[PDB]
Amino acid sequence: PDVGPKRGTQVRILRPESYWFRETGKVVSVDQSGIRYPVVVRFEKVNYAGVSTNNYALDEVVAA
Amino acid sequence: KYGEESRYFDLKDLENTVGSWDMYGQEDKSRYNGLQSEFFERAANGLSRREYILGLVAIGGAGILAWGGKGAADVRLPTVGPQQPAQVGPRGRL
Amino acid sequence: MKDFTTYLSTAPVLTLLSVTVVAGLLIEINRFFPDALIAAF
Amino acid sequence: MSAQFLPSILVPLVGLVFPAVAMASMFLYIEKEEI
Amino acid sequence: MPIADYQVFTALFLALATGIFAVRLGVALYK
Amino acid sequence: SHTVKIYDTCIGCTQCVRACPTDVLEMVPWDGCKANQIASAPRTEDCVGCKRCESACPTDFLSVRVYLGSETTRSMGLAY
Amino acid sequence: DVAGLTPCSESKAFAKRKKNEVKALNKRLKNYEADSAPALALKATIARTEARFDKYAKQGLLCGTDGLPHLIADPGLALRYGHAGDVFIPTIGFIYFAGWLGYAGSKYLQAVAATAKPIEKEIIIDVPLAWKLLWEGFGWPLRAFAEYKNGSLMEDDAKITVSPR
Amino acid sequence: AFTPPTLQSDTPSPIFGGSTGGLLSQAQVEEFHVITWESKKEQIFEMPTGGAAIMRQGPNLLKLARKEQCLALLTQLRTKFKIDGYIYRVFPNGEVQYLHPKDGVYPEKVNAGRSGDNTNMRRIGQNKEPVQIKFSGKIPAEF
Amino acid sequence: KKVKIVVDRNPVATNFEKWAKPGHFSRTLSKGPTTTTWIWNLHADAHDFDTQTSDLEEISRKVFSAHFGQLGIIF
Ligand code: CLA
Ligand code: CLA
Ligand code: CLA
Ligand SMILES: CCCCCCCCCCCCCCCC(=O)OC[C@H](CO[C@@H]1O[C@H](CS(=O)(=O)O)[C@@H](O)[C@H](O)[C@H]1O)OC(=O)CCCCCCCCCCCCCCC
Ligand SMILES: CC1=C(/C=C/C(C)=C/C=C/C(C)=C/C=C/C=C(C)/C=C/C=C(C)/C=C/C2=C(C)C(=O)CCC2(C)C)C(C)(C)CCC1
Ligand code: SF4
Ligand code: SF4
Repeated sequence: PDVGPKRGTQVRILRPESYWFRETGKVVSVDQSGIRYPVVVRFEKVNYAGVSTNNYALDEVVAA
Repeated sequence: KYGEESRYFDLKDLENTVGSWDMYGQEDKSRYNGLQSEFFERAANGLSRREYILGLVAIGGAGILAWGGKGAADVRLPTVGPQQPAQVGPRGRL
Repeated sequence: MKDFTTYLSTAPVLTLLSVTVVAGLLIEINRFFPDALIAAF
Repeated sequence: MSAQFLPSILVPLVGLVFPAVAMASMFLYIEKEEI
Repeated sequence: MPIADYQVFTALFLALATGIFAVRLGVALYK
Repeated sequence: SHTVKIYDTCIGCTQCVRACPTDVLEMVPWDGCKANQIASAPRTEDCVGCKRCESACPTDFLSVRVYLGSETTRSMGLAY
Repeated sequence: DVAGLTPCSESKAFAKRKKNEVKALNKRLKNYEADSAPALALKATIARTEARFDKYAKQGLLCGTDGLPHLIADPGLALRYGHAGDVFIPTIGFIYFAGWLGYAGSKYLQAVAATAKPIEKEIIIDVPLAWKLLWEGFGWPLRAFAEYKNGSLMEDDAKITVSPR
Repeated sequence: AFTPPTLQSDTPSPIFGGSTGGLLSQAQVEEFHVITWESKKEQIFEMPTGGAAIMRQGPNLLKLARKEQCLALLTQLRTKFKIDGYIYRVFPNGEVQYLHPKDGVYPEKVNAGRSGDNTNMRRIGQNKEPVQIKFSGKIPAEF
Repeated sequence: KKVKIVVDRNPVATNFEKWAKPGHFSRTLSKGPTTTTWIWNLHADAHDFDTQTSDLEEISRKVFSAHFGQLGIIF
């Protein structure tokens, strides 16, 4: 069916690179194609560049 | 450059399109008198080599040492002159 | 009236009013109880 | 001090001759194209 | 008994030899 | 001559290419992002190091990185 | 006497200092009338100076060789020699008021953090809520201890962002 | 089907009174750049070296020092007059090398047929540790 | 042509609606104070009328009123 968490699900970032490491965000959409980072996650905490959305892989996010 | 109009670029004359001009240079071999020119080129005969011209500069270095060991004393420099009395200091020192 | 009270609730207005109130209270404490070097109870 | 003439020769040598020689040599060496 | 002129000359010569050893070490370090 | 690198985190927004003042980056076909394009630095010899490309990258962390290295007459922006 | 200090009551330097200050004030007062404004102001200053010196000597403060009061900042040493009001009691008073303000701010921040638009609540403070939380902050020691023993006063280290080492 | 367009030396230059911010002695011993564009009308534009010039109606050629100056002028032409230009690099010996529109297509547009030079297939934090490449004239980004 | 007194009637309404909305003059200060930089930007561009609007008439009117306010402060 669909890979990754469903849209609107709280997830925790596992990428130490990310400004939101260990922080929770909302899954906006998940691409259903052979994409390296298909999980789109929106945050309420803007980063140093003023961005509040990012792309992560299926193994870089944890539900709840 | 072929600047006959508004063209300031020319691959066949790239030398003129980069501003490579003498501006003030002028070739002319008729000026210095032959008798005076010979005297100077003769005086500076072998002094045209790096080692030989540096030797002339080495003479200046010897003059510097000569001044310290003789020239400074002949001009009555204060450092090479004598000293008069002295002081004691703040407390009972010297 | 609501907008005026909202403006009075802004960070700069509230900061200046709070600092003024604290400074006034301290000034009056020192005016009535001056030279309080130690806590003599 | 013994040999009062020594400072009058060593001071200019270390402050005038040696620095000029060292600077000239360093300048000629740091721009050699092939050392 | 202040040091004589010959002592200063000997010290300067020994310093010259030491400087030669130092320049040799510097050349070896450059290589 | 600086070192410019592009990572798979790129989303092919082409902002870094438009922000380059010396034409060092370009977009080439790819298949790792929805845009189906990746950034590349074929002319790193003309890179000056302004890091304008990094200021335009929206990915976190940056998908394009510039490492300043040996300075040349072009990387130093010298006109004389 | 604690560390070679003499009580200000029996300190000769303390009395000399008071005498000199009053003398300077009277010297300045001599150049005015008896009921003029500057004369009244100088007399008030003289009275305040005398009251201050008398209070310092009566409060039991310790004076050094220079004749100025010295404070004892050490529990036990200040408690057994009657100097707890120098640093001990002021320490308790500060800690209490500082914790009150800090707890009120913490509660306000946590309460507005749950709102849909917290940044606006931070730049545009909610006066009624801030007033209520400021009043509630007076019981900050009890609340803080309860939250600590409850485990809700801390955030899990695994939930706080950290640098990539 | 694209080939680098040759540089025509018969292209007139824009009307300019001259300035002190032009080419220096570097262009005579190192290199310089040339930007050629086509304008539909004679209009005033700002030069990267200071001042204002007037581009003629037709082909225009301008020689500058650095490539950044040519690219800045091209950006001004594209965002102000909607004019496309070509940049070339000229050496003192007489060699002309095409530049910016390398494959006729602007770099911001994918052309499918370019070189994917300098494109790592890892993340920024997946590079080798600096201690693992010690005593090697390379940075962790080149592995 | 012909120097005369040309004026526009009631261009701006007098109320406190914008007083409760800091950063209303700037378009870039509309996303709210996400970071503390917004607070500094609010004061660094308060009098930069050239950025708040692209119309020279509004800028001139703002300058005139600011001059009147400055005169009142000096008084
Ligand atoms: C590092 C130690 C040291 C230092 C800081 C100095 C400093 C000084 N010396 Mg001296 N000297 C030294 C060692 C030192 N000396 C030793 C070991 C000897 C025994 C041979 C002497 C014998 C000596 C004499 C006879 C005289 C001085 C004099 C002087 C003064 C003028 C310098 C000069 O022109 O003389 C030249 C100094 C020399 C020819 C010998 C010094 C050689 C030293 C060891 C070189 C050390 C280099 C250092 C380790 C490397 C640093 C790198 C640097 C070169 C960039 C000056 C204050 C003159 C003076 O008294 O002034 C009034 C003087 O006439 N020195
Ligand atoms: C809710 C307010 C609040 C609280 C609870 C804390 C709590 C803390 N702060 Mg912090 N701080 C604050 C505000 C606050 N801060 C503000 C506004 C600033 C900007 C000036 C800072 C700047 C700051 C720095 C640089 C540091 C701390 C540090 C710390 C920690 C050690 C205690 C300390 O040193 O405090 C120090 C307090 C200050 C330096 C300034 C306090 C600012 C005011 C006085 C308090 C806030 C008033 C608040 C707005 C009242 C609102 C009332 C409400 C009803 C609306 C501690 C957990 C230190 C730390 O990390 O320790 C490990 C540290 O390095 N703080
Ligand atoms: C008639 C005089 C005048 C006027 C009308 C202006 C008007 C303007 N200036 Mg300008 N300027 C002036 C004089 C003037 N300036 C002078 C004399 C200088 C030399 C210092 C400058 C240097 C200057 C610079 C560098 C800049 C401007 C800018 C601007 C524009 C935005 C101003 C703004 O909103 O920033 C905000 C205003 C403030 C934040 C006010 C802060 C006041 C200062 C920082 C505090 C000083 C302390 C004060 C002396 C009291 C000390 C006590 C304290 C302890 C409480 C604006 C159109 C800016 C611009 O972008 O232009 C478009 C710009 O960057 N001005
Ligand atoms: C009022 C007037 C005052 C007058 C003062 C005196 C003026 C005299 C002027 C003379 C200028 C100096 C001589 C010429 C310069 C020269 O050849 O450069 C020398 C070479 C030139 O480079 C290059 O080095 C090359 C070697 S390679 O390329 O590295 O192989 C080689 O081709 C050649 O050496 C050279 O081209 O440069 C060097 O390598 C020198 C580097 C170090 C210089 C300081 C040495 C340390 C102090 C000296 C030792 C003290 C005593 C030790 C024992 C106690
Ligand atoms: C014979 C003799 C005479 C000549 C005397 C002469 C001519 C004397 C000259 C003495 C001198 C000139 C002594 C110089 C000594 C210099 C020394 C001791 C320098 C030591 C430097 C050291 C130890 C460190 C070097 C360093 C190292 C090693 C590095 O690797 C980096 C650089 C640096 C840090 C500097 C005359 C005719 C008068 C009379 C007749 C007899
Ligand atoms: S650092 Fe500057 S010149 Fe280099 S690639 Fe990035 S934007 Fe282009
Ligand atoms: S700016 Fe970043 S995301 Fe956009 S094309 Fe360049 S490298 Fe890719």
